[PDB]
Amino acid sequence: EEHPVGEASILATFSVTEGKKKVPVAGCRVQKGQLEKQKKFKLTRNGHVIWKGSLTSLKHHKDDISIVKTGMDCGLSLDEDNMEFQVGDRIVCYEEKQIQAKTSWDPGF
RNA sequence: ACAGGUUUGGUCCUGGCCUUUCUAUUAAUUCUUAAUAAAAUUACACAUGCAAGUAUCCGCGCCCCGGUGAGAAUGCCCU
RNA sequence: CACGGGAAACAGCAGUGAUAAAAAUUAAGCCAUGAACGAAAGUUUGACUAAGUUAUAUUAAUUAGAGUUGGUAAAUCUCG
RNA sequence: AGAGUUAAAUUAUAACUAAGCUGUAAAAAGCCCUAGUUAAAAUAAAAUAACCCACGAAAGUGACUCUAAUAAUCCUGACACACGAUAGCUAGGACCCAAACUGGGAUUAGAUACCCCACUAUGCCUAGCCCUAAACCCAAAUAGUUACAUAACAAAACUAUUCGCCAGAGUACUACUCGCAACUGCCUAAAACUCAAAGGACUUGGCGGUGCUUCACAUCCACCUAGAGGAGCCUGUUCUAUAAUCGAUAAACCCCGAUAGACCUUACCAACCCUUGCCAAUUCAGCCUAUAUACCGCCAUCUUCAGCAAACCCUAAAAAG
RNA sequence: UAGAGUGCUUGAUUGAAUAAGGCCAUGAAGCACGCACACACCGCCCGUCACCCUCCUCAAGCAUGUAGUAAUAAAAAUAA
RNA sequence: AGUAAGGUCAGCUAAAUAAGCUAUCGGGCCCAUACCCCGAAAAUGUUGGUUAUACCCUUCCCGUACUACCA
RNA sequence: AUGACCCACCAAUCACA
Ligand SMILES: *C(=O)[C@H](CCSC)NC=O
Ligand SMILES: [Mg+2]
Ligand SMILES: [Mg+2]
Ligand SMILES: [Mg+2]
Ligand SMILES: [Mg+2]
Ligand SMILES: [Mg+2]
Ligand SMILES: [Mg+2]
Ligand SMILES: [Mg+2]
Ligand SMILES: [Mg+2]
Ligand SMILES: [Mg+2]
Ligand SMILES: [Mg+2]
Ligand SMILES: [Mg+2]
Ligand SMILES: [Mg+2]
Ligand SMILES: [Mg+2]
Ligand SMILES: [Mg+2]
Ligand SMILES: [Mg+2]
Ligand SMILES: [Mg+2]
Ligand SMILES: [Mg+2]
Ligand SMILES: [Mg+2]
Ligand SMILES: [Mg+2]
Ligand SMILES: [Mg+2]
Ligand SMILES: [Mg+2]
Ligand SMILES: [Mg+2]
Ligand SMILES: [Mg+2]
Ligand SMILES: [Mg+2]
Ligand SMILES: [Mg+2]
Ligand SMILES: [Mg+2]
Ligand SMILES: [Mg+2]
Ligand SMILES: [Mg+2]
Ligand SMILES: [Mg+2]
Ligand SMILES: [Mg+2]
Ligand SMILES: [Mg+2]
Ligand SMILES: [Mg+2]
Ligand SMILES: [Mg+2]
Ligand SMILES: [Mg+2]
Ligand SMILES: [Mg+2]
Ligand SMILES: [Mg+2]
Ligand SMILES: [Mg+2]
Ligand SMILES: [Mg+2]
Ligand SMILES: [Mg+2]
Ligand SMILES: [Mg+2]
Ligand SMILES: [Mg+2]
Ligand SMILES: [Mg+2]
Ligand SMILES: [Mg+2]
Ligand SMILES: [Mg+2]
Ligand SMILES: [Mg+2]
Ligand SMILES: [Mg+2]
Ligand SMILES: [Mg+2]
Ligand SMILES: [Mg+2]
Ligand SMILES: [Mg+2]
Ligand SMILES: [Mg+2]
Ligand SMILES: [Mg+2]
Ligand SMILES: [Mg+2]
Ligand SMILES: [Mg+2]
Ligand SMILES: [Mg+2]
Ligand SMILES: [Mg+2]
Ligand SMILES: [Mg+2]
Repeated sequence: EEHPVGEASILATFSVTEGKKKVPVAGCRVQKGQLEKQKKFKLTRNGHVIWKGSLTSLKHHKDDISIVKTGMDCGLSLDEDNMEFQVGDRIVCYEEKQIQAKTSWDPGF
């Protein structure tokens, strides 16, 4: 079961040069909830879902921070280079909890 | 072995594999009756019954027969 | 090896679990041979004798089915 | 094995002279502190003789001189002993010239090659290792014979005494062991598994960017003439296109089946129609349906190529010639 | 062919140039030589890589099973 | 962000007749593919200005080596 | 420079009574 953790809207897109590699950076503002580094993420464009996966780098003001709270600005670089970050995109951080099912079989007796 | 098939476009040589014979176990398919012979997966575990007594007391018999091939290169033959 | 120790013994005849491709009777007699004991008549003996079971093999007849038919290697026709 | 020596080259290095020298099928790069001549140590390597066939156990040894020297009254014999080409390793010395590597230059689709230039390890000396070669004259040592006698090819066939080896092919000069100055090593040397062959020699073809001869007569080069390939048309292919045939489709198709399509032709497409439906008869006519890889008929092609083939005969065996 | 070609098949007219060489590249013949080819060079064939599968080996380690020698004492006696 | 060279065709390059090598398509060669040999199309980045010329200067884009700095 | 795989020789007549 996928239950939601946090949601953040992108604002500005940056190109940062580290180790001779241009890294697209999504500047984000966390609206409702929080974002955590280990959780799974999905990107949302005007109601569509563009991407599924985990960040490469979540970095906030020259510090790498595992958990950004609400109202916190956070830089986000994905591992997927094919992903395009626009000015108005939405981002949903979700966590997966495990539901343990019992037998669908009930013996008559 | 009285031999035969098979290397190659072909021939010779060399060289393996296989066929043909005979027996035993198992299996498949078939199966009428006798006789004789033989009876065999297992040194894994065993319900029950029987397998050692005789005899005027002592005594004498009681893995001898029977079982098995576990172990051991054990050993054969011979002093 | 067997003082000891694991532990509670069919590798006697039958049987039975397990196991394996592997499947004989939980049978009758001491009448004959052998063995034990007895001075002896005799008793005992799943040794054994006579039977039961089984195409495992031979033989005898009452029994016909299996395999094979391109070559080696006996033997074929029409369909699919 | 020692010690000593050096003729021909080559080079450091000067002296003149010249602007180039080097280098290839052809260039480039390199060098001009280069080249030619005249002078020259060291180092390394040993024309001719050798058309000889000697020495050594083998590996090996062919400039000159001297010293020392080539086991056994001579059968075979190891895993024991002592040696063992090149490469390679360690340490010290040498360095003319050659040269793995590497760097440049060409070449090429690429070229981590062949070709060009530079230069190194290394080739040399001393000392120690290493122990391998197509270490193959693929033919064991020692005595013999030339009798019997052809698988093939090759270097003719064999006896006796020995020793060493070999039991399909791969897997495999591999994996594991033991030993070894070897540590990417040598030696010794399996099995699972896979296959139904793997090998040896020959035969006739075909082929060969193999060599030597001889040619080409519209024929390859050399050469002559007129054209094609560019334009417009004509006509055929291929595609694409259509509801809308088929066949040819390297040489050996492409104004080809057609010396011939407006209807017909005609096989195609679309609508419609007809079911003993060309004929003397026939549970029969009819089919331009499939197969040209079942065929006959006609041909193309090698080809203006010279061979094919029956019947025989010959060959210490014959596939064939 | 009724008609349909710049096509085809035939007849005729005017009417040249060059070749007297070459074996280096192409091709042909003969002879040598080679062949791992024989569907016969449009032949055959080698290794990586890629896709699966089989089997051996080597593995830090882990399970289960597996046992030794050393000197002794023991031949001495009591009571009847 | 600054700096310096720069921008000629899809890629690199020459010059000022707008061209040559690869890429691309199309022909040819070959029994056939590939190499190879030809042919075609392919533009001086958009703004502005001139002149006997644009390879002069500017605007707005651009990129690149170099520095700084970027979540 | 290159050019899937696969291709081949293992059966006997006619005629007469
Ligand atoms: C990064 O540092 C962040 C910038 C994103 S806002 C566009 N601000 C704070 O963490
Ligand atoms: Mg063979
Ligand atoms: Mg054959
Ligand atoms: Mg044989
Ligand atoms: Mg049975
Ligand atoms: Mg016994
Ligand atoms: Mg033993
Ligand atoms: Mg015991
Ligand atoms: Mg029993
Ligand atoms: Mg007992
Ligand atoms: Mg049972
Ligand atoms: Mg049985
Ligand atoms: Mg039964
Ligand atoms: Mg009795
Ligand atoms: Mg009695
Ligand atoms: Mg009884
Ligand atoms: Mg010197
Ligand atoms: Mg030069
Ligand atoms: Mg000399
Ligand atoms: Mg001597
Ligand atoms: Mg000797
Ligand atoms: Mg040596
Ligand atoms: Mg050396
Ligand atoms: Mg040295
Ligand atoms: Mg040197
Ligand atoms: Mg040199
Ligand atoms: Mg080079
Ligand atoms: Mg010396
Ligand atoms: Mg030699
Ligand atoms: Mg040898
Ligand atoms: Mg010898
Ligand atoms: Mg043999
Ligand atoms: Mg083997
Ligand atoms: Mg070797
Ligand atoms: Mg080895
Ligand atoms: Mg071993
Ligand atoms: Mg001509
Ligand atoms: Mg004309
Ligand atoms: Mg023309
Ligand atoms: Mg034309
Ligand atoms: Mg057509
Ligand atoms: Mg047809
Ligand atoms: Mg056709
Ligand atoms: Mg043809
Ligand atoms: Mg018509
Ligand atoms: Mg009509
Ligand atoms: Mg029809
Ligand atoms: Mg034909
Ligand atoms: Mg003739
Ligand atoms: Mg002959
Ligand atoms: Mg003949
Ligand atoms: Mg006409
Ligand atoms: Mg040869
Ligand atoms: Mg052959
Ligand atoms: Mg070839
Ligand atoms: Mg290829
Ligand atoms: Mg082929």
